[PDB]
Amino acid sequence: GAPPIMGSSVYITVELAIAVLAILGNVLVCWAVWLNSNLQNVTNYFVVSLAAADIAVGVLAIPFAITISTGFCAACHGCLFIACFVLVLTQSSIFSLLAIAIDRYIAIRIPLRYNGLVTGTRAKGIIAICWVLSFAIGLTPMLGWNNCGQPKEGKNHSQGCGEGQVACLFEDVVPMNYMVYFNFFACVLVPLLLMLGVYLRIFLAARRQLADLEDNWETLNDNLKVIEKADNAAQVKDALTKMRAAALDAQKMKDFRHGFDILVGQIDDALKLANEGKVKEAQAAAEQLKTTRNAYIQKYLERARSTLQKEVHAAKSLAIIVGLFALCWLPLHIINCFTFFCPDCSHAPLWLMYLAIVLSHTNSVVNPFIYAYRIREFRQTFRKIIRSHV
Ligand SMILES: CC(C)CCC[C@@H](C)[C@H]1CC[C@H]2[C@@H]3CC=C4C[C@@H](O)CC[C@]4(C)[C@H]3CC[C@]12C
Ligand SMILES: CC(C)CCC[C@@H](C)[C@H]1CC[C@H]2[C@@H]3CC=C4C[C@@H](O)CC[C@]4(C)[C@H]3CC[C@]12C
Ligand SMILES: CC(C)CCC[C@@H](C)[C@H]1CC[C@H]2[C@@H]3CC=C4C[C@@H](O)CC[C@]4(C)[C@H]3CC[C@]12C
Ligand SMILES: Nc1nc(NCCc2ccc(O)cc2)nc2nc(-c3ccco3)nn12
Ligand SMILES: CCCCCCCCC/C=C/CCCCCC(=O)OC[C@@H](O)CO
Ligand SMILES: CCCCCCCCC/C=C/CCCCCC(=O)OC[C@@H](O)CO
Ligand SMILES: CCCCCCCCC/C=C/CCCCCC(=O)OC[C@H](O)CO
Ligand SMILES: CCCCCCCCC/C=C\CCCCCC(=O)OC[C@@H](O)CO
Ligand SMILES: CCCCCCCCC/C=C\CCCCCC(=O)OC[C@@H](O)CO
Ligand SMILES: CCCCCCCCC/C=C\CCCCCC(=O)OC[C@@H](O)CO
Ligand SMILES: CCCCCCCCC/C=C\CCCCCC(=O)OC[C@@H](O)CO
Ligand SMILES: CCCCCCCCC/C=C\CCCCCC(=O)OC[C@@H](O)CO
Ligand code: NA
Repeated sequence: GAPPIMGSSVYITVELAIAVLAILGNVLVCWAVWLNSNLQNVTNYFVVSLAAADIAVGVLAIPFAITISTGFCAACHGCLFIACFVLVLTQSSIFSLLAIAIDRYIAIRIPLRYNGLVTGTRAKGIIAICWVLSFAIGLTPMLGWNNCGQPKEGKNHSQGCGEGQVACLFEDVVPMNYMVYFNFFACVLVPLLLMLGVYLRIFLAARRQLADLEDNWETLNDNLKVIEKADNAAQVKDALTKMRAAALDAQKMKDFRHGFDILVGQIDDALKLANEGKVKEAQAAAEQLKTTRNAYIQKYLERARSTLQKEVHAAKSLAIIVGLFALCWLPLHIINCFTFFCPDCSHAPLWLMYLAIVLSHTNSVVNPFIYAYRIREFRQTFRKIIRSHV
């Protein structure tokens, strides 16, 4: 078998290339938010926390991955920290992603209460607590859920380790039942299934609210034709009461409230001539609603449609970032399951283990590109930053 150093050199060179890109791209995300007040909403504070975690992957997690790949002699508990510190950063990324899903769900479901409920100070508090839980969760093995009490005395005497030390290797010190049940199933897979369900409810809601609009818009228009072609005062009365209720459930910013007070006011005039029995004077009064609909109502339809379509396109960009996290991290998780559940399977080869590790660390590079390709405000700020400074 070849000198371990040769394949070892490839792995290191690759891991360092990844760390450079992780730092640069996510530093540029942070610079952008710092610089552009349009980017300084509550959602993007979570985006920033996510970015700071991806920077820390290049600054610390990747240097740790290189170290533990050597099996150098180390005191067990210090070896656990080198091995698990990435689990803290990964857990903080999940919390951050989960908070974004909820933040956007609160914006689609209750737009009118969003600003008083999701504030910057509350977000700061959430981010501060999620980082505290991430250290707790990601370093649980250090509290005694570890194989430190079972040292591999073959490996440790070969390496020449001393009194208290172990050959520092991930699968030798981190119990695989912590990795599968606690880290994967509970702390990664369940949160990602939640985010899946949140983003589903976001899209149903926007799809619901949209059809409610288009369905309110035809209620307004259809009932016009009823009036136009009626012959007794009563058909008009029945047709008008439907628009009125439709015009207020749509109503459910002083130009918008003047437009609908022109509209309902007209409806309430045609409803009075109808109730009085004047049939033609009610059809002609109800024809004055065309002027209001062309001047005011169509314009709330098109504007209410844009904001909903813009929320959908925005939640789709954020759903992609949750997909890439999963795409990138599931291989390393799925191999742990095989190692743990299939004792009669051969262990996955070394080359695949470090290919799945390298894959997991590339997730720290992709988010900056997603923002740039999918978010105008981020792309335009990236260009200003680059164009000017470099
Ligand atoms: C503030 C940031 C940037 C720097 C953090 C310092 C890091 C690199 C320090 C903090 C604790 C340190 C570890 C603590 C204990 C041990 C056990 C010893 O037998 C080998 C070294 C080892 C494994 C250390 C490696 C370096 C280490 C991980
Ligand atoms: C993107 C995510 C969701 C999909 C990743 C699935 C990958 C990691 C799967 C697909 C096929 C799998 C392999 C299939 C069979 C074996 C042989 C066994 O003796 C060791 C594990 C090993 C080598 C598996 C490891 C995990 C594996 C490589
Ligand atoms: C699709 C993703 C997002 C969720 C499901 C991922 C995990 C939990 C699933 C996907 C495929 C599964 C593996 C498929 C095959 C086997 C071989 C068997 O002898 C032991 C269990 C084991 C190793 C399974 C463990 C759980 C597993 C790794
Ligand atoms: N199973 C595993 N191994 C390693 N590194 C050890 C690679 C190895 C594997 C086998 C061997 O004989 C010698 C070394 N890092 C690992 N990281 C993870 C992981 C991190 C987050 C989720 O899973 N799993 N994981
Ligand atoms: C945040 C600002 C920038 C921080 C930059 C430095 C961060 C630390 C990066 C490196 C960490 C790797 C730790 C290596 C430990 C190696 C070690 O113990 O070597 C000696 C070993 O032989 C003990 O037997
Ligand atoms: C779209 C999903 C694709 C997965 C994500 C990217 C790649 C992740 C890492 C691994 C993927 C598949 C690896 C297949 C080959 C594994 C292999 O060589 O098995 C060796 C086997 O003989 C061990 O006994
Ligand atoms: C998923 C988003 C877009 C990025 C795609 C993933 C790219 C990551 C794949 C990287 C491949 C190079 C792998 C590392 C080189 C070292 C290696 O494979 O094995 C090193 C060993 O010691 C060999 O036994
Ligand atoms: C190893 C540590 C990782 C690197 C640090 C990553 C943080 C990225 C910093 C980018 C933006 C947030 C900090 C704002 C700094 C403001 C500054 O430098 O000048 C002040 C001026 O721009 C204010 O008008
Ligand atoms: C022993 C290794 C070093 C230990 C100390 C490293 C501390 C953890 C490293 C990673 C991330 C630090 C957390 C920073 C979060 C900053 C953040 O996003 O704040 C700004 C955000 O709230 C927007 O307003
Ligand atoms: C700009 C952010 C700062 C990045 C971190 C600066 C310091 C670390 C630089 C990069 C990689 C560390 C590589 C060495 C890790 C392993 C090591 O030193 O020894 C392991 C083993 O051979 C000991 O016997
Ligand atoms: C998806 C939400 C539920 C929790 C997270 C995912 C876990 C369930 C999905 C698939 C598989 C995990 C359950 C164990 C399957 C393997 C098993 O039976 O082990 C075989 C046994 O003979 C080994 O001792
Ligand atoms: C969006 C990402 C999610 C995509 C789906 C992820 C889950 C896919 C799981 C991948 C493979 C499971 C099937 C492989 C079975 C291997 C097997 O039976 O090996 C036989 C054993 O004797 C090897 O020695
Ligand atoms: Na991450």
